[PDB]
Amino acid sequence: ARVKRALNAQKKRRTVLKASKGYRGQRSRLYRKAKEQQLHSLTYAYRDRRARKGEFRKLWISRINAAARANDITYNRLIQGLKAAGVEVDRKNLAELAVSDPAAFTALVDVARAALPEDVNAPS
Amino acid sequence: RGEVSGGGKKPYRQKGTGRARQGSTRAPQFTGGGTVHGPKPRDYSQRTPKKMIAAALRGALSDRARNDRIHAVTELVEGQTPSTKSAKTFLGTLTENKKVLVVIGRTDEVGAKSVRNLPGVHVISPDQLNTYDVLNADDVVFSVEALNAYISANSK
Amino acid sequence: PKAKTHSGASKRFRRTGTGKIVRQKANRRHLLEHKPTKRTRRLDGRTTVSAADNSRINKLLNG
RNA sequence: AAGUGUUUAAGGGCGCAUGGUGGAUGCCUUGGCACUGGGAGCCGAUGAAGGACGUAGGAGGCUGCGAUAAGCCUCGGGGAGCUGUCAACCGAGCGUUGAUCCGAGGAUGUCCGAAUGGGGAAACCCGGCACGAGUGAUGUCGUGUCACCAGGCGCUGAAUAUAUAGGCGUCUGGGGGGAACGCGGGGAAGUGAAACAUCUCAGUACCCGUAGGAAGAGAAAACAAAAUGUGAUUCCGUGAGUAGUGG
RNA sequence: UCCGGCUCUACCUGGCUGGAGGGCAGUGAGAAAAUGUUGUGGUUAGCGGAAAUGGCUUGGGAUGGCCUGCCGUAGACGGUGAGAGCCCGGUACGUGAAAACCCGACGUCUGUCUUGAUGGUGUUCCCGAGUAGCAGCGGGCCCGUGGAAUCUGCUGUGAAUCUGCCGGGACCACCCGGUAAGCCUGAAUACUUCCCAGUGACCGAUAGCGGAUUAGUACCGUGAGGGAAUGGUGAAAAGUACCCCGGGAGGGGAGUGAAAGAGUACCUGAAACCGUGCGCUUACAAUCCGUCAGAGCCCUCGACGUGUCGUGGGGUGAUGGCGUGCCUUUUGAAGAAUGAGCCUGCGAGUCAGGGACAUGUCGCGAGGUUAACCCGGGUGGGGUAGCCGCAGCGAAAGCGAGUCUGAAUAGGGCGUAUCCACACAAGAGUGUGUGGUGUAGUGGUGUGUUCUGGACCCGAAGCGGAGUGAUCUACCCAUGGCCAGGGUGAAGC
RNA sequence: CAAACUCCGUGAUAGCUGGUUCUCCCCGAAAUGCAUUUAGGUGCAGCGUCGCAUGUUUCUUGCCGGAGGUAGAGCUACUGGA
RNA sequence: GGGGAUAAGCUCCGUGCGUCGAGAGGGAAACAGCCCAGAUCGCCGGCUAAGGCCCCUAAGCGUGUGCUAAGUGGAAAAGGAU
RNA sequence: UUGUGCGCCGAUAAUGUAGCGGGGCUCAAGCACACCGCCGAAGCCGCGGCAGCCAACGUGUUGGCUGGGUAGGGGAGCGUCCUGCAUCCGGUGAAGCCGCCGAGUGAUCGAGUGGUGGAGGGUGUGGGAGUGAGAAUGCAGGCAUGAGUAGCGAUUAGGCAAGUGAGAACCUUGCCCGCCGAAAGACCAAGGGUUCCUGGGCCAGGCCAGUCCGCCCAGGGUGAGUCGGGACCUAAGGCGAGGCCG
RNA sequence: UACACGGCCCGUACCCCAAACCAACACAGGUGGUCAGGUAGAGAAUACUAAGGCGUACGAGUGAACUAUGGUUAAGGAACUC
RNA sequence: UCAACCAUAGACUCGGCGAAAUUGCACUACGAGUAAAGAUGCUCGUUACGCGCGGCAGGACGAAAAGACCCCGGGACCUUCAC
RNA sequence: GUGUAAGUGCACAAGGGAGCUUGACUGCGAGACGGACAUGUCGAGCAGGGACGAAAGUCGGGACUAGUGAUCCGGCACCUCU
Ligand SMILES: [Mg+2]
Ligand SMILES: [Mg+2]
Ligand SMILES: [Mg+2]
Ligand SMILES: [Mg+2]
Ligand SMILES: [Mg+2]
Ligand SMILES: [Mg+2]
Ligand SMILES: [Mg+2]
Ligand SMILES: [Mg+2]
Ligand SMILES: [Mg+2]
Ligand SMILES: [Mg+2]
Ligand SMILES: [Mg+2]
Ligand SMILES: [Mg+2]
Ligand SMILES: [Mg+2]
Ligand SMILES: [Mg+2]
Ligand SMILES: [Mg+2]
Ligand SMILES: [Mg+2]
Ligand SMILES: [Mg+2]
Ligand SMILES: [Mg+2]
Ligand SMILES: [Mg+2]
Ligand SMILES: [Mg+2]
Ligand SMILES: [Mg+2]
Ligand SMILES: [Mg+2]
Ligand SMILES: [Mg+2]
Ligand SMILES: [Mg+2]
Ligand SMILES: [Mg+2]
Ligand SMILES: [Mg+2]
Ligand SMILES: [Mg+2]
Ligand SMILES: [Mg+2]
Ligand SMILES: [Mg+2]
Ligand SMILES: [Mg+2]
Ligand SMILES: [Mg+2]
Ligand SMILES: [Mg+2]
Ligand SMILES: [Mg+2]
Ligand SMILES: [Mg+2]
Ligand SMILES: [Mg+2]
Ligand SMILES: [Mg+2]
Ligand SMILES: [Mg+2]
Ligand SMILES: [Mg+2]
Ligand SMILES: [Mg+2]
Ligand SMILES: [Mg+2]
Ligand SMILES: [Mg+2]
Ligand SMILES: [Mg+2]
Ligand SMILES: [Mg+2]
Ligand SMILES: [Mg+2]
Ligand SMILES: [Mg+2]
Ligand SMILES: [Mg+2]
Ligand SMILES: [Mg+2]
Ligand SMILES: [Mg+2]
Ligand SMILES: [Mg+2]
Ligand SMILES: [Mg+2]
Ligand SMILES: [Mg+2]
Ligand SMILES: [Mg+2]
Ligand SMILES: [Mg+2]
Ligand SMILES: [Mg+2]
Ligand SMILES: [Mg+2]
Ligand SMILES: [Mg+2]
Ligand SMILES: [Mg+2]
Ligand SMILES: [Mg+2]
Ligand SMILES: [Mg+2]
Ligand SMILES: [Mg+2]
Ligand SMILES: [Mg+2]
Ligand SMILES: [Mg+2]
Ligand SMILES: [Mg+2]
Ligand SMILES: [Mg+2]
Ligand SMILES: [Mg+2]
Ligand SMILES: [Mg+2]
Ligand SMILES: [Mg+2]
Ligand SMILES: [Mg+2]
Ligand SMILES: [Mg+2]
Ligand SMILES: [Mg+2]
Ligand SMILES: [Mg+2]
Ligand SMILES: [Mg+2]
Ligand SMILES: [Mg+2]
Ligand SMILES: [Mg+2]
Ligand SMILES: [Mg+2]
Ligand SMILES: [Mg+2]
Ligand SMILES: [Mg+2]
Ligand SMILES: [Mg+2]
Ligand SMILES: [Mg+2]
Ligand SMILES: [Mg+2]
Ligand SMILES: [Mg+2]
Ligand SMILES: [Mg+2]
Ligand SMILES: [Mg+2]
Ligand SMILES: [Mg+2]
Ligand SMILES: [Mg+2]
Ligand SMILES: [Mg+2]
Ligand SMILES: [Mg+2]
Ligand SMILES: [Mg+2]
Ligand SMILES: [Mg+2]
Ligand SMILES: [Mg+2]
Ligand SMILES: [Mg+2]
Ligand SMILES: [Mg+2]
Ligand SMILES: [Mg+2]
Ligand SMILES: [Mg+2]
Ligand SMILES: [Mg+2]
Ligand SMILES: [Mg+2]
Ligand SMILES: [Mg+2]
Ligand SMILES: [Mg+2]
Ligand SMILES: [Mg+2]
Ligand SMILES: [Mg+2]
Ligand SMILES: [Mg+2]
Ligand SMILES: [Mg+2]
Ligand SMILES: [Mg+2]
Ligand SMILES: [Mg+2]
Ligand SMILES: [Mg+2]
Ligand SMILES: [Mg+2]
Ligand SMILES: [Mg+2]
Ligand SMILES: [Mg+2]
Ligand SMILES: [Mg+2]
Ligand SMILES: [Mg+2]
Ligand SMILES: [Mg+2]
Ligand SMILES: [Mg+2]
Ligand SMILES: [Mg+2]
Ligand SMILES: [Mg+2]
Ligand SMILES: [Mg+2]
Ligand SMILES: [Mg+2]
Ligand SMILES: [Mg+2]
Ligand SMILES: [Mg+2]
Ligand SMILES: [Mg+2]
Ligand SMILES: [Mg+2]
Ligand SMILES: [Mg+2]
Ligand SMILES: [Mg+2]
Ligand SMILES: [Mg+2]
Ligand SMILES: [Mg+2]
Ligand SMILES: [Mg+2]
Ligand SMILES: [Mg+2]
Ligand SMILES: [Mg+2]
Ligand SMILES: [Mg+2]
Ligand SMILES: [Mg+2]
Ligand SMILES: [Mg+2]
Ligand SMILES: [Mg+2]
Ligand SMILES: [Mg+2]
Ligand SMILES: [Mg+2]
Ligand SMILES: [Mg+2]
Ligand SMILES: [Mg+2]
Ligand SMILES: [Mg+2]
Ligand SMILES: [Mg+2]
Ligand SMILES: [Mg+2]
Ligand SMILES: [Mg+2]
Ligand SMILES: [Mg+2]
Ligand SMILES: [Mg+2]
Ligand SMILES: [Mg+2]
Ligand SMILES: [Mg+2]
Ligand SMILES: [Mg+2]
Ligand SMILES: [Mg+2]
Ligand SMILES: [Mg+2]
Ligand SMILES: [Mg+2]
Ligand SMILES: [Mg+2]
Ligand SMILES: [Mg+2]
Ligand SMILES: [Mg+2]
Ligand SMILES: [Mg+2]
Ligand SMILES: [Mg+2]
Ligand SMILES: [Mg+2]
Ligand SMILES: [Mg+2]
Ligand SMILES: [Mg+2]
Ligand SMILES: [Mg+2]
Ligand SMILES: [Mg+2]
Ligand SMILES: [Mg+2]
Ligand SMILES: [Mg+2]
Ligand SMILES: [Mg+2]
Ligand SMILES: [Mg+2]
Ligand SMILES: [Mg+2]
Ligand SMILES: [Mg+2]
Ligand SMILES: [Mg+2]
Ligand SMILES: [Mg+2]
Ligand SMILES: [Mg+2]
Ligand SMILES: [Mg+2]
Ligand SMILES: [Mg+2]
Ligand SMILES: [Mg+2]
Ligand SMILES: [Mg+2]
Repeated sequence: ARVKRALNAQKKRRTVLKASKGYRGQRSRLYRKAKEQQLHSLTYAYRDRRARKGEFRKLWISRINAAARANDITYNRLIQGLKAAGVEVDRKNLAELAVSDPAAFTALVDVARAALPEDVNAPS
Repeated sequence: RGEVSGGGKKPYRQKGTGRARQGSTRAPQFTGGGTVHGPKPRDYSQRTPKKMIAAALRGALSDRARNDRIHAVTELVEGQTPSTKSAKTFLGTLTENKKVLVVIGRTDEVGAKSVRNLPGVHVISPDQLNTYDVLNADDVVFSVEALNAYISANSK
Repeated sequence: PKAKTHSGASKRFRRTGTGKIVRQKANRRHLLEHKPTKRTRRLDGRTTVSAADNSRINKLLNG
C-alpha cells in the first residue's frame, strides 16, 4: 500500500527549522544546512553546560582575590585562614558578599587572619 | 524496471557529459521509471491445522457460553411466507440486541431469504459456521435442526 | 526453487545418528610404497569431521 | 581651558505582520493495474485489418458515415422530446398519425491498401472486350468483365510418326492482417564455472513456415516382475532434489 | 431364407459374386454423398418494480442534529447545493421479441446389409521392406562414449514373416511380457488482441499503462526508432451589466454568488525565492558565523502609582570566555581529498518455494501432520496419496540396543537421551554386570542465515541475434553542364 | 568508427566506486596466523554478541616443585677471532 | 631488535605493552597516537592529578638558602679561554 | 695541575621579529634545594533524576554495582498508508496549511487550541506494508547567484523635412549621402508550401520601441491543345510469369 | 480543301546565393542552370557607375587602459627570435 | 635597440532587452608557527572606517573533463612456429 | 669419528667386526603432541607367527630432525559385496 511521503517529512522539516529559529542568513532558511548548525549549536550547548561552572568559579575567584587585596591580604591566604578556622562557606557566597557587604567581608578576613597561625614557614 | 515500456538504450554517453552516469530511461531512480521492487499478483492463504481450527472453535464457543450468548428454538419464521417485518418483530420480541447470529438446518430457505436483508443480522447453516462470524456477532442462536446436526457432527 | 543439494558432497559424507557428519580418510589413493602401514593404520576407518568445518559442510549436504 | 559623552544608516542582519512568484501538501475520478465467472476465439476476392479524401447550415478538430456521406429502407422494443462533440450559439427547423433515440435483417460503400486489368512516388496515371445512350458524327458518356498460383474439364499439339511440353478457355479453392497459446525447420553470447575450451547460460531470445480454437499426443511393438500385475493420450500433487549424469 | 450368374460349356459332392428380407452404424478417426425440423435455453436491445413534500434547528443550500412515524424477498451502487434504503437513475423480484444467430429432439428422405451369421472332430501363395537391425557420423531421452539399451536421423548395407520380431538399461540362454514399420479420434490442459458482469488491505496526477487531457499527438531522428509535459472555478455560468483610469493590456468600483484572500493564469497555495513596513543592531572591525555569559533598548504580564518589584516572559542583541561544517574511504582530514547551488516530490535488504535450519511461540503427542483434488456465490467437511522422528551400524550383503573393524571377550569408532543406588576391577583417569527414574518430535505463525531466482540501488568498456541507412563522405555506373583572358610553340606542312 | 545506428537477449557481468532514510536501552571488536589466479577479495581458527549448559573450574598475590639458556660475564675451556 | 647510517612521521617483528582507531575532558599555544584521566543526566557546590601561580590567564610579583650576566633561561658538537 | 655547578665563543637563509606563545622578566616573573599554600577536568565527593545487571524479600520495594563508544550483535519503541472491528469525531467546521501553549528520556503527543480550508477523518486492539532522505557529479519541477555584468550576430552609413500614430532614429512619402552591381539585380530547377496581395490589431514572436513584419486575425489571390510531369522510347539499374538454386 | 465541330487530367501564387532551402535561430557557412550594360583595361580580375535593390532590426555619448583591424616613423637594419 | 603618434570597431557612461560556466557554509586580512606534512577559518602577534567603479591576474591547490601517464580488477582490436 | 648440511646428541655408545636372521611383522590400538582444516608425531598393552640371546629381555625400519603430492579418471591382483 504505497504511502505518500508528505506529512511525515514536513513535520521534521518544520521542527528542525523552528529549533534553528534566529540564525544567520540562509542558515535559518535551508533545512539541508540548518541541520548542520542545529547539531553544532547543541554540541556547544552540551559542552558549555559544564564549561559554565568552570567559568563562573573563575570569576568568583577573581572577585575574591580583588576583595582580599583591597582588604590587604592575598586570596590564597584568605582561603587558608578561612579553612583553618573551619568555615563552611564557599566562594560563590564569598564573592556575592564581597560585592554586597564590604563590612562583612572585612569581618571574615579578620577571622581568617586571626585563625592564621603565628609562623607561616614552620615545617610542621 | 524490466516491464516499463520503451527506450531500452543508454540515455547518453558514459564520460565527458558532466552529468551522472545513467544506463536506462527507466531506472528506478529516474522519474517515470519502474518501481525498485515490483509486486506481483498474490495469495495470502495460511494453512491452519484441522486441530487448530477445531480447538479455536471450541474455545470461542466455550467463552461465548460462559458469556451466555446462546439459545435454542424450534422454528424462526412461519412457513411459506418470507416477511422481513415478521422476522424483525420476532427478533425484537426475543432479543434486545441489535445484531445476532442464527444457525439453522440448511433446507430452511424461507427464513434465510426473508431475513437476509438486514445488515445487523446474519444467517448461517452450521456446515458454514465460522470463527470470524461467531466473534463478530454479539449473540448467536441455534435452531433445533442446526444445533442437533452440529452437536452430532461434534460427537461423531 | 526447491533447494539444490550437492551431489558432489553426498558422494563423500554421511549423516551420523546424533547430527555429526562422518568423513572418510584422505591421502591414500596412490603412492603408497613409502607410506608405512603404521602410518596408514590409523588411516583406514572413517572418522567424524572436525567441529570447525562442520558448520560449512552442514550447509553443504542438505544445501 | 580640560576631560569625560548619546545624538545619523547609504545599506545590512535578526525577528514580527503583511504580501508576491511556484504549485506540495489533503480531498476527488470518467482513468489505469491485477483478477474472478461467463461470451466469443477470428476478420478477409460478397474486397478485410488499418489509412487518404470527402461528408454538416454553419471555418477547423474528434466521433459516426461514404457521392445514397452524423447516414437509407423493412421488422420489432420508447416516447415527448430531438437535429453527436469541442460548442455553445443561432438559423432553420422536425413530433401525438408517434420524429430521434436502441436492437435484427437489407441497400448504399469514393480512393489506397492482399489490390487482383497494366503500371506506379498510396490514396494516381494508362487500357482492352460486351451493352446501351447523346452529337450533323466524332468527340462523349455510363455499366459491367479483364491478376497470380493450385486442382480439374473441354479444345489444340513442336521438334515428330504416335504422344507429350507448351498453348488456350471455363468452374472451385488460396493469396493479407491479427496479442498469446501450439507444432514444426534453424538457432548465439553476454553470463556461472570466481579465469577458461568440455560444460553452463538453453533448445532460452530471435528468425521462418503451418493450422486451430485449442493445438499437439493418443489405443502399447508401453511398463512391470512371477502377483494367474497394470491396461490409449493429456494435466495436476507425490514420489525426490532421491537413483543418476558432470574438467 | 430364396433366386440367377460363375470356377474358359449341360447333368450329385466343393469354392465366389449380384437381387427380395433382423444387422454394423453414419455426418463419424474405421462408406460416401444428400435428404429437415422443436427449450421460457442463452445472446443481440427492452417493461414493471415498494415505502416521509413529515415536522423543527443550524443552516446558502439537508441526505445533516432531534422527534415521530415508513417499507424492505429491494439497507450493492451513483447523483442531486454537506452523511439519503422512505427524492431520482436502481437495486431483489418478477416479466418480454416482430426478426436473426450459438448450444438441445422430433416426421420427408438416404445406405447397408440377414449369399449372410452362432456355437464342434485331422493332414499340406497373405497381416505395413529398402522397413527392423548393421558400419561410420552426429542429434533427443537426467545419461557429456562412458560398459552403454531404448528413439531419430546423413551416408553405405541390410533381415525373417510364426520353432517371426523387438523390448526388458553392455550381453547372452530357458523361459516372462507386447505386434514396428499406415491411419486417423472428443475430456481433462495453455492462452486473451476482443466483449459482458462483478471484485480488490491495488494507484490516486513525479503514482497509476508511454497516454485520466487533440497521445503514440507535439517534438526529435531522413531510418528503423525514440518520445514527451499538460486533471480540479462554482451546486449551477449565475463566466463579471454598468461606471472610472488607460490606446489596449491591466486595474479599481458596482453587481453574481456562501465565499471573487473562488474571476477563468481560476480548491486548497507550504519551502526555496523576491519585497513593504515595524522593533532592535551595526560604519576601530579580522571570525565554520554559534553556544555561555551579558548591559541597553522595544514590547508583554501581575503585586505595588507617575516607574519599582516580580519563583517575570518574548525580540533584539552592544561586549567578553570557548569554538576548524556535514557524508564518505581512510591509520589518519578544518581540510588545499570526494559530493552536495537551493526547495519540493520520487529513490534503495522486497518477493515467491510441503525449499532448509535455529530461536521464540501455538496445538497434539509415540505421534505430527496433508498436497493435489470434491463438494458448501464463504476459509467447513472429506481426501493418509505422501514427508520427519520413533534405532542405529555397516559402502553392501546383512545385524540390530548393537554394530564395523577384525582370525578374535579385545578394545577401540559411532549410538544406545540422558542419570540415580548395588557389586567386580585397576584405582590407565573409567570400563563391566543389575533395580528404577523411562526417551520428544511434528505441523503451523512471525524472525536471522543460508538457497535458486535480476535479489540492497544506479553505473561500463564490451559479445550476439533481427532489422534501418550511400540524401555527407569513399568508389563506381548512365546522362548533362563547367572551366574569363593571356603566353609558350611538338609533330606535321 | 580499431567494427555504423535502432530494437531485443538485458535488470548482460561488475572481487570496483557511490548511497543506503524514524528514537531509545544493553555489550563491544580486528587490521592476526594459515590458506588462497591470493595480496584492496574469501574461508577457517582468535578476537564480539545472544542463548543454553558446567556454576568458579577463571583472575590477582604468597609459598612450593620445577627447564631453560637470553642480559651480563668469561675464556690456559672449546669454534673463531688479537 | 633486524634492515637503513643506530635517518626519516621509514620498513619488518615481539610487548596477557599503552593509546587512536572505536575516546569527549585538562596540560604541552596550536597538535589521535606524548602527560593526567574514562563524559547516564542536571546543579551559578567542594577536594584534587598532570601543569601551573607578574599581565594577556586562575592561582605566591611567597618563605629561606646558593648560582648565573649570558636575555644563557627562551635550538648544537669537536675544541678554545686568567 | 685535579674533581667539580653554572656560564662564553665556537653559531650563515631565504614574505616579516618568528629558536620563551606574547608582553615582559636579573631589584628574576630563570636555574638548583626544601616548605607551606592556592588555581587547576566531564577525575572523586556533595544534592536531585533515569536506566541495566545482581541479591533479599514479595506479588515491585530495599540494598551493590555498571551506564562513551565505529564495524557488529541483542532488547524495547515512535510515526505514515491501507485492512478488521465496539463505532464514534465533524458544515456548531474534518483533512490539509500557518502559529501558540503544555506534556514525554526519543522517534512525539495533546476528546489542546488561535487564523485560512470547506469535505471527510477515525479512539482503542490487531493485521499487511511501495513506511520514514541530505547527501549517490541521483531523477523531474521551481527558483537562486555570476548581474542588471558579458552579448545584441560584421566588413555598406546616414541626417533631416513632412504624414500616420500615444508614443516615431528604426514604418510611409520626399531630398540629398553611402554600398553591391559577373551582385548584395532578374529568372528558374531541387527544395519549402501560403512565407504572395489587401484589409485590422501589437500580449506572444523580431535579440530594443515598434504604427512595421516572413506576427497573429479575416478576405482575396494561382486561368495554358502550344511551358512542364503521364499519354510516347529508352540508359545505369530495379521488378519479374514461367525457369534455375536455395 | 469550304465546313462547324471535337484536343485530359495535374503544376502554374511566393522564395529560391536566401530573415522562405540544408545548418536547432530572421546564423559572417553550402546550394545547381540561364541573363552578362558603360568608362578604363586582356579580361567573367580590378576601380566607379545604369538598369534594379539595398544601408539586415540595438542605439546616443565619452581623445584611458588594454585587445583587434589599420596608417606613418628619426637612425641602425635580423643585433629579438628556433 | 625602443617604443611614439593617429583613424577605426570594442572596452567606458546613458537608455532597451538580457545570458553561462561555478556555487556546503560566509559578519571572507597579514606574516611566523601548527597541523592529513604548502591554511581567509587553528596559535601568536601586526594591520585594517562601511561600500563601490575601472583595471592586473599571485592565491583561493580557481573553473571544464570520476587522469592519458603508473599500477590494480577487466574489455576490444591486432600479431604469431601460444591453445 | 658418527651414509648425504647444521644443530641436538652419542663411549652405559647412536663406532666398527662377526654370527645368525628378517620386527623395513601381521590387527588393534590406553593416551597423548602438534593441526584453522585435510593432515602430520609419539606411544605402553592386547591376539598369531617369527628373529636374536640359554635366559633375562629387545625387535612395528635406519641416532633425530629434509628425501615430498591432495581429488577426480584409469590400470592390475584376491574376497563368504550386489
Ligand atoms: Mg542571535
Ligand atoms: Mg527512477
Ligand atoms: Mg510507473
Ligand atoms: Mg545428487
Ligand atoms: Mg586403492
Ligand atoms: Mg615399506
Ligand atoms: Mg568458526
Ligand atoms: Mg474524420
Ligand atoms: Mg418494434
Ligand atoms: Mg436492422
Ligand atoms: Mg448483423
Ligand atoms: Mg450502391
Ligand atoms: Mg498491381
Ligand atoms: Mg490485383
Ligand atoms: Mg483440369
Ligand atoms: Mg504420337
Ligand atoms: Mg490463409
Ligand atoms: Mg562457467
Ligand atoms: Mg570467475
Ligand atoms: Mg554458454
Ligand atoms: Mg539442457
Ligand atoms: Mg476449428
Ligand atoms: Mg487424440
Ligand atoms: Mg518422482
Ligand atoms: Mg423502468
Ligand atoms: Mg435545520
Ligand atoms: Mg436522516
Ligand atoms: Mg447520526
Ligand atoms: Mg448503500
Ligand atoms: Mg450517500
Ligand atoms: Mg436520489
Ligand atoms: Mg552420456
Ligand atoms: Mg548403451
Ligand atoms: Mg502381432
Ligand atoms: Mg501412429
Ligand atoms: Mg479435459
Ligand atoms: Mg496535486
Ligand atoms: Mg525520422
Ligand atoms: Mg453578496
Ligand atoms: Mg499558479
Ligand atoms: Mg484555488
Ligand atoms: Mg540590524
Ligand atoms: Mg563603532
Ligand atoms: Mg585576533
Ligand atoms: Mg567563527
Ligand atoms: Mg569561542
Ligand atoms: Mg577563538
Ligand atoms: Mg579513516
Ligand atoms: Mg576524522
Ligand atoms: Mg578553503
Ligand atoms: Mg573529502
Ligand atoms: Mg579532490
Ligand atoms: Mg578516492
Ligand atoms: Mg561540486
Ligand atoms: Mg544544476
Ligand atoms: Mg525455507
Ligand atoms: Mg518451533
Ligand atoms: Mg508434542
Ligand atoms: Mg476439507
Ligand atoms: Mg548402510
Ligand atoms: Mg579389516
Ligand atoms: Mg566389543
Ligand atoms: Mg508469513
Ligand atoms: Mg546484437
Ligand atoms: Mg540503400
Ligand atoms: Mg617533327
Ligand atoms: Mg544510428
Ligand atoms: Mg525484451
Ligand atoms: Mg540473460
Ligand atoms: Mg545493467
Ligand atoms: Mg555481481
Ligand atoms: Mg568511492
Ligand atoms: Mg562498555
Ligand atoms: Mg572454587
Ligand atoms: Mg635452574
Ligand atoms: Mg652479551
Ligand atoms: Mg676476562
Ligand atoms: Mg679450543
Ligand atoms: Mg626502538
Ligand atoms: Mg608504510
Ligand atoms: Mg578507550
Ligand atoms: Mg582525546
Ligand atoms: Mg587544549
Ligand atoms: Mg562516566
Ligand atoms: Mg586570550
Ligand atoms: Mg590572574
Ligand atoms: Mg611558591
Ligand atoms: Mg617574595
Ligand atoms: Mg639562600
Ligand atoms: Mg634559548
Ligand atoms: Mg654553547
Ligand atoms: Mg680542552
Ligand atoms: Mg679542581
Ligand atoms: Mg656569547
Ligand atoms: Mg613566556
Ligand atoms: Mg586545595
Ligand atoms: Mg569541575
Ligand atoms: Mg565520574
Ligand atoms: Mg541495587
Ligand atoms: Mg550506550
Ligand atoms: Mg574504520
Ligand atoms: Mg552498530
Ligand atoms: Mg497516527
Ligand atoms: Mg462548516
Ligand atoms: Mg474555522
Ligand atoms: Mg480547528
Ligand atoms: Mg472551504
Ligand atoms: Mg483519514
Ligand atoms: Mg486492530
Ligand atoms: Mg498497531
Ligand atoms: Mg521507500
Ligand atoms: Mg528532499
Ligand atoms: Mg546520509
Ligand atoms: Mg541530491
Ligand atoms: Mg559539475
Ligand atoms: Mg548565476
Ligand atoms: Mg563591463
Ligand atoms: Mg558591451
Ligand atoms: Mg546576427
Ligand atoms: Mg517614427
Ligand atoms: Mg562594391
Ligand atoms: Mg563574379
Ligand atoms: Mg559586372
Ligand atoms: Mg528544392
Ligand atoms: Mg514541391
Ligand atoms: Mg508580404
Ligand atoms: Mg492589420
Ligand atoms: Mg501588441
Ligand atoms: Mg519574445
Ligand atoms: Mg493573418
Ligand atoms: Mg514468377
Ligand atoms: Mg483537335
Ligand atoms: Mg491537374
Ligand atoms: Mg511564379
Ligand atoms: Mg513565389
Ligand atoms: Mg532571390
Ligand atoms: Mg531550424
Ligand atoms: Mg539572420
Ligand atoms: Mg547560413
Ligand atoms: Mg556552388
Ligand atoms: Mg562571364
Ligand atoms: Mg562602389
Ligand atoms: Mg540598385
Ligand atoms: Mg582593446
Ligand atoms: Mg596595433
Ligand atoms: Mg612615413
Ligand atoms: Mg633600422
Ligand atoms: Mg621600449
Ligand atoms: Mg559602437
Ligand atoms: Mg569599453
Ligand atoms: Mg574598447
Ligand atoms: Mg541587457
Ligand atoms: Mg613546519
Ligand atoms: Mg591555517
Ligand atoms: Mg604556513
Ligand atoms: Mg572590483
Ligand atoms: Mg590563502
Ligand atoms: Mg594553479
Ligand atoms: Mg581544478
Ligand atoms: Mg581511465
Ligand atoms: Mg585491468
Ligand atoms: Mg570486437
Ligand atoms: Mg647399529
Ligand atoms: Mg662402531
Ligand atoms: Mg584412544
Ligand atoms: Mg604371544
Ligand atoms: Mg612392542
Ligand atoms: Mg622406524
Ligand atoms: Mg630405529
Ligand atoms: Mg579430474
